[PDB]
Amino acid sequence: MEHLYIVSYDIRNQRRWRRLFKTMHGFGCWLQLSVFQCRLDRIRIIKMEAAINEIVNHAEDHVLILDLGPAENVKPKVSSIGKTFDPILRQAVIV
Amino acid sequence: MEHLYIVSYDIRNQRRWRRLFKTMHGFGCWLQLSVFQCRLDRIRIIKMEAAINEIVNHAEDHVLILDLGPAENVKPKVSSIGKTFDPILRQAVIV
Amino acid sequence: RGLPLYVQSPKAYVRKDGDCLVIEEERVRVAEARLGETSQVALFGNATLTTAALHECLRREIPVTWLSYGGWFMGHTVSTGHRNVETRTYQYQRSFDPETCLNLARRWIVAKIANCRTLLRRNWRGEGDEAKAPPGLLMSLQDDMRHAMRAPSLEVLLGIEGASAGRYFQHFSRMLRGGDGEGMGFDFTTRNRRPPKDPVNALLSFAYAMLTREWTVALAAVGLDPYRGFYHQPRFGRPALALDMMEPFRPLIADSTVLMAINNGEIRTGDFVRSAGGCNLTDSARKRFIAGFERRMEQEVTHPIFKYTISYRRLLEVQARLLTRYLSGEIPAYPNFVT
Amino acid sequence: RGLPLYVQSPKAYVRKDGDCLVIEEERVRVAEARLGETSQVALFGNATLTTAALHECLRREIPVTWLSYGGWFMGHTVSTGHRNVETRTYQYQRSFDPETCLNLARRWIVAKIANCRTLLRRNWRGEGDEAKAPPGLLMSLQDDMRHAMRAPSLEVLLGIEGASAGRYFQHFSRMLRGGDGEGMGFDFTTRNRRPPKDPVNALLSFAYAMLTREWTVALAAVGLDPYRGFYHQPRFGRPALALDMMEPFRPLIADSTVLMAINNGEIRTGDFVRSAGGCNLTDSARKRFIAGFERRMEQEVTHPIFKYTISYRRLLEVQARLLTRYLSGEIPAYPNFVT
Amino acid sequence: PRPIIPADGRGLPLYVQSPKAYVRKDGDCLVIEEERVRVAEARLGETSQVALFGNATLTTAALHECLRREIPVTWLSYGGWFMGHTVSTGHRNVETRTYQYQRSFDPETCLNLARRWIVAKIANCRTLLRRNWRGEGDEAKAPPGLLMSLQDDMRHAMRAPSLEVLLGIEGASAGRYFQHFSRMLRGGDGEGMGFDFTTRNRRPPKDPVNALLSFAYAMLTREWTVALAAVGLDPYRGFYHQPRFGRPALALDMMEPFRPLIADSTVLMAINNGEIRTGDFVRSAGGCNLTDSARKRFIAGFERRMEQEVTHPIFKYTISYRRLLEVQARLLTRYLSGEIPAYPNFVT
Amino acid sequence: GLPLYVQSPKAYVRKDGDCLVIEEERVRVAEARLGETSQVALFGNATLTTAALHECLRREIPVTWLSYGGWFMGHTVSTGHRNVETRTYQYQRSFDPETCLNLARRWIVAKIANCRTLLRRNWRGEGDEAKAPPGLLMSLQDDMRHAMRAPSLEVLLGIEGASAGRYFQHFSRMLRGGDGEGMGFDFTTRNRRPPKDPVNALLSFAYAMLTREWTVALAAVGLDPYRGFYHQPRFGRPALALDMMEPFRPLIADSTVLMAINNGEIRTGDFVRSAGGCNLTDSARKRFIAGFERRMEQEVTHPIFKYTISYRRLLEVQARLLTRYLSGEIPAYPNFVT
DNA sequence: AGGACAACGTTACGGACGGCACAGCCTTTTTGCTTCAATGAGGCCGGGGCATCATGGCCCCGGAATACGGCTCTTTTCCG
DNA sequence: CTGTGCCGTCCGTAACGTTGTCGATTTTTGTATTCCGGGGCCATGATGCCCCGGCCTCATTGAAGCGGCTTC
DNA sequence: CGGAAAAGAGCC
DNA sequence: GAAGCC
Repeated sequence: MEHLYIVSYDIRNQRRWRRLFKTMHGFGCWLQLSVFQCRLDRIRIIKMEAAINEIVNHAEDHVLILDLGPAENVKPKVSSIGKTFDPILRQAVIV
Repeated sequence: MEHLYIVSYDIRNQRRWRRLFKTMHGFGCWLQLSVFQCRLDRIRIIKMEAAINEIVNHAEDHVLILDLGPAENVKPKVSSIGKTFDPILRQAVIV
Repeated sequence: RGLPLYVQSPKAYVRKDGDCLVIEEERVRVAEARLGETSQVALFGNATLTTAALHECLRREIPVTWLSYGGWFMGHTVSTGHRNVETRTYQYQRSFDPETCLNLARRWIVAKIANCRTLLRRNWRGEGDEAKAPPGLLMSLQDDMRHAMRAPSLEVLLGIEGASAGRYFQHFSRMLRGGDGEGMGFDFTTRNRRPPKDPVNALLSFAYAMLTREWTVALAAVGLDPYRGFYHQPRFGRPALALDMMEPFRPLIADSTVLMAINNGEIRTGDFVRSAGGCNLTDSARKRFIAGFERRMEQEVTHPIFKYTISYRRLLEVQARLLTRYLSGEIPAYPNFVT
Repeated sequence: RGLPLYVQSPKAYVRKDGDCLVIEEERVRVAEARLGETSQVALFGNATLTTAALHECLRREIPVTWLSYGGWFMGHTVSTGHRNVETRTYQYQRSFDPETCLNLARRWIVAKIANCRTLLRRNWRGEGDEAKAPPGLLMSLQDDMRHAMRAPSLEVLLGIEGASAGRYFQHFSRMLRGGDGEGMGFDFTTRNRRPPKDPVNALLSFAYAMLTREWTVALAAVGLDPYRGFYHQPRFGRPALALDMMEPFRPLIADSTVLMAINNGEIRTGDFVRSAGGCNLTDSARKRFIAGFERRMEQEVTHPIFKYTISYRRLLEVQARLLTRYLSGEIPAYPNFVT
Repeated sequence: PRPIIPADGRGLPLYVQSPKAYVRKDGDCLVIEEERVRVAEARLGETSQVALFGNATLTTAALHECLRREIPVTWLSYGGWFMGHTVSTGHRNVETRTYQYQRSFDPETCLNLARRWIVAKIANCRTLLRRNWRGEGDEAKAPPGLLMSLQDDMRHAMRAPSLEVLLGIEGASAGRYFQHFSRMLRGGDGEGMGFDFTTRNRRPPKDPVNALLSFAYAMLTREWTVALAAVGLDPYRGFYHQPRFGRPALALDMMEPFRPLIADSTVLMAINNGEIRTGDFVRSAGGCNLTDSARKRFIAGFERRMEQEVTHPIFKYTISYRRLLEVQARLLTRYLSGEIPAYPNFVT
Repeated sequence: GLPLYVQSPKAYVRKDGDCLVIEEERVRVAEARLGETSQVALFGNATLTTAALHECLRREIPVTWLSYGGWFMGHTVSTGHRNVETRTYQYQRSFDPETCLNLARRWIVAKIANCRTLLRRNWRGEGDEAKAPPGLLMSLQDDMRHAMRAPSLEVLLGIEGASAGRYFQHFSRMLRGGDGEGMGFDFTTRNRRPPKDPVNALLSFAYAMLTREWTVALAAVGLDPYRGFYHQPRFGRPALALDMMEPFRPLIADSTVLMAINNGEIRTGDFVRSAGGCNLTDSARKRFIAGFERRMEQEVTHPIFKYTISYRRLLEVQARLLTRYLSGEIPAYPNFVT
């Protein structure tokens, strides 16, 4: 039980930005100039909107999660006119 | 047969920006500081990536479509930590 | 497909913004419709519109019409060709034979007098000995149903249907808001009067005219014209054939909007300025009313013969398609859609 | 009422005062067109014509149309009424009684041949050896005329006009700049093919195609259906009324436009790049051909019944009015305009 | 009896084979930095273990965050010779490892497990034969005169008089089997794939595949040790494998059954997939060694073997080898409590 | 050997030669002398090169990881065959009831002697003499006379219960020499589950800290702190802290809740009776933990031999001596009554 | 990385607005009448899945709820 | 009076060069024992609504067939 | 009323 | 009368 969730955030204050950047980067990889992506299950998405949803103000900050498919059929339901679209791979980081 | 497709574009040049802005705004409504949304069927999404996919360079410009559900169950699979999320309504514009 | 564009504020300034139409009300925009998602365009008389947006709208061939202040509909564009002169010739030559005209009329009466009393008895609000269909009014209105079989000729048709609708007319203010509302009364003698006399005949007049346009657009879509009327002889005030094929849908939709307008309480008497036409509707209810008409025409009901479920606007388009098929002749009888 | 008028200015203003219309231009007053002697009006570019003005105009059913920044006709808006439906039903009933159709068709081919050898006489550019057309040439064309006037049926007019056109095209290479110019070739049989072959063929075909548009707009401004006429019988979306109303004005305008385009020695075949079939006019060549078409309009030729020595669109809607009145009004018949 | 809970597992291990790495905590990711130039980063939700394959520096901020998440760092010498391991004051249960220590001191338990502990390795060595025996002509199947003698060794082991005779039998069927091992790879050893099985058990490997064996074994060891500190057992009290430095005396005893399923079934894809060409090697300096060109490939092969979904015989339900290691540890615990009399063994 | 402590969370440990020389900024600051050493206590963010560590792991020298203050993070166990000998012996003598009871008796006699060690001093409630009633003193001596022969781990429990109630009903007699306003111990609970009193907000906090170092200086050697001889574990009971902390249960977490009010630092104006006994001010907590470190670094001597050290080095060499007693060199467990 | 991180400190890039300020434009040649090719256009359903939605019967953790055994010192009706 | 064309001219996007440096949890724990309770999950119908497709209607252009008279 | 256990304290 | 034109 795991999907791919794209976070489309647009805040307003660097004192909240830097924190949101680093935090939600801790969840998934950089995708687009304001939007990241993650591959998560129920518990970790819950802990996402736990770690997120207080780093930001709820008036001057807009963030938006996007629950896509189960992250293995994500390729059909998204296309990238510019560079490629690459779901993050659950792979042992052998580096 | 209609889904809600969110366009997450972030391109580089205003001479291409203004055109992309106005064009893909002609498809759907402003959503976030760089991302719009639309509610489209097969033919009109085809004409989207027809009208888009040449307004932009394919090296220095990144754009990304997002094929969500059929736009009536879009509410479950997206949440907005800031303002609300509102799928565009197919309604007679009686104004 | 697209969605309707109704322009009712008297001081609207519609100006093109690419494929988004951004209207203006004294230097401020009010709303925007995606031009692809624009189905048709209706303007109330005073609200203006820049010519660039207009002759781009016909460049996108989205039909245009103008209501009057209250919707007289002297303004309606012609797209300079439907490219089906065969259907044009069909319907002209068939109107030039009065047999078809009169028989189509009589099936319109049966279409509005063979299931109309059943649509008012399924939602009647009484207080005593009136809850269900009146026993003395069921057989009384049944006499016209049996007299609507063999229609003699134009002259008598024009009378009884109205007078029989008069029997409906009297009974209009007997379900709405459980008797007459807080200043609402349908004087059944005030129907079909150029000045809107009752506060409700204003609403019914606006509904009838804008549904008249809603039928004209279907006529245009299949190349029919509202110009040549069977028993609605062409009158400068109203589109003739539009009336000729909206008359059965006057109760089911045009009367339905006013019925649901009064009963659901969104119609309040404190919304008028009067003594001009006898009564006149202001904002905050007309904006509510016409959109009220809008919700009814978008929900979906099965076709009795084609057995598939279709939207009322699409239903009207299919009714015109069925007229064309009748011009072909596979259907001796017009499908009149009795509920 | 009177002969129509048209407006151009890209940021002008059309407004109504009491009983007249003034076409203001950025708050600049112009002559007050009296509504008692005016007719349909065109709008070029992003003009400004108020909605109330057209409500008041359509009260009397005076038409209006929408053009490009220049004069590329696209759109129209029309009101309902009784005159409009009368014109449509009169056209379609005259689309059923054939004796009037032949009364117009005989004279139509006859006037085509008459204007054809009139054009031969006028545009004879065989200087040096024959300052005149051969008397046998005009004699045989008048023989074609007397052949075409023999039409008590819906028939041979076709073939006799074909023979007349064939002979005229045989001499229409003589209508060139002085002789059988190489690269200016002309083949009598192969005219009007689905692709063009000669630049001359392309100009003739394009001239007829463009003239048909002014014919159909003249039809559309009045309440006559442009889609119904029998010189090219109505079948699958023809400008059939226009197709039945185009032949004698081929020599008047279209052939004349080709003649003044090719004789005047401005456009060069450098613009006539070789296509697969025929030398189609390039952007500059097409634009100059359009300019020649326009210059074919403004020069003043009147008819004796209506002394309007003004232009040819004042002569291009006069025959539309003549046809409408022959259907309905008091004009005894439809004249030929044989110059 | 009948374990119902396996562990789903959020992350998957991070390995660091580069001996010039450097690992910094950055926010929540775990960036590794190389000569001031980054290479990779692990989302600490996605990290399930950490292994440092050699002298790859670490920064104590990472240890504090990792133990603050309790993800077992496992220091490892170059050849994956399991050397270090981090533990946070014992697993917070006592009943499990007291069962372990208690039964260990019972000598009978050790034998009962050493038998099913050694019979479960032979009875999948031979099926690996009858699965990876690369015959070409008159060889398409392994000789039944051998596939009997391995079975003949199985009946020698299910009747072990002691716990040194049983080790002798293990060694006896680790010489015959490896004599016949060279048949498994590339239809016979190709370009210097010399399985000099005499050099088996030699500390620094003398030969290419032995330098790949003594690595796949020596990292399966770590994998079992991590999976044997999840159920809370103590992977150092060995029933018959006495504690040897670098050898978790019981992780060498619950791997013996998975020595052929997981190690000699990754060597026999690394070699049978062109991941070991004898020029891929540090040809000397350890007898022989391996080059990081193929090291980051072999670790990937081993891990993807560890993420293979197979059925477990008791319930037929399919699970990755990792989760299967932990299910089998669970069975070890709930037999240690005497709950389940025998020990379901996962032979194949 | 002596357990090195990487003290400043700024240092840099390294292996040059056979000594784990530590470094401040590019400066040698201490020589470890690997021949005689033990755990290196790693504090907040003081780092060690991954070459010394791959030596410590080789020689079975556990490497600890404490936060900046001293808060414990997990260990670094070397996978050798020296530590698990110790765990083997601990879980082997664990279920041997004879030596189990023997350890239990030594522990309880140590605790009783240590608690009765609050005579003349601490208890200053003099009036006529702080010198404890010779009835009480001799009753404790008789209690030890009992405890040096108690033939069960349930006779010992009753003995300890009696001889803890008696002297938890004498506390205030050694609090301020009387009642400091607010600091008078209601002769009641030692605050087991919730706090019920000020001192019952200090004599379960201080004990809660004593549990920490007796868990960590036990996992500082190959001793499973969760298998205890005295207290039968119940799935989360550091039963070898509790079998072990007894002679220091009075010695440390009592002489630190005392001097935190004997010297009068802690007053009822530093805690709040919030849904329980009390809950200190964070500043009160900080100064209390301070005094705790005062005691923890308060000096002592002679673990088994004349050797004067802080309470942590003794608090670990005690575990070492325990292991040595477990089938090792020492044949009888030294017990350390001061 | 000698605390190796986190917070902060100012200036690459974008994104949208809005501020003014110019222009200011656009459209193939086919007409002699059937029948259809037939490829585009949806519209009812056959049963081809299927992501959670209930168990749900377990696995247990992991505290808590009593529920007593124990030792000495004191403390309500009662036996002798 | 609607692009549209740069001229601006702010935000709020991320990179990187600076000194912070911070922070540690929490106040028992005496034997046992049977609930109390939700963490939680393979397992199992169950129903959903994602389309698999596919023969039902429309249509719109020219393959395709062909009006009559003069001349070769 | 001097005993004396039984209760309940304390604490384990 | 025959076939191209139209």
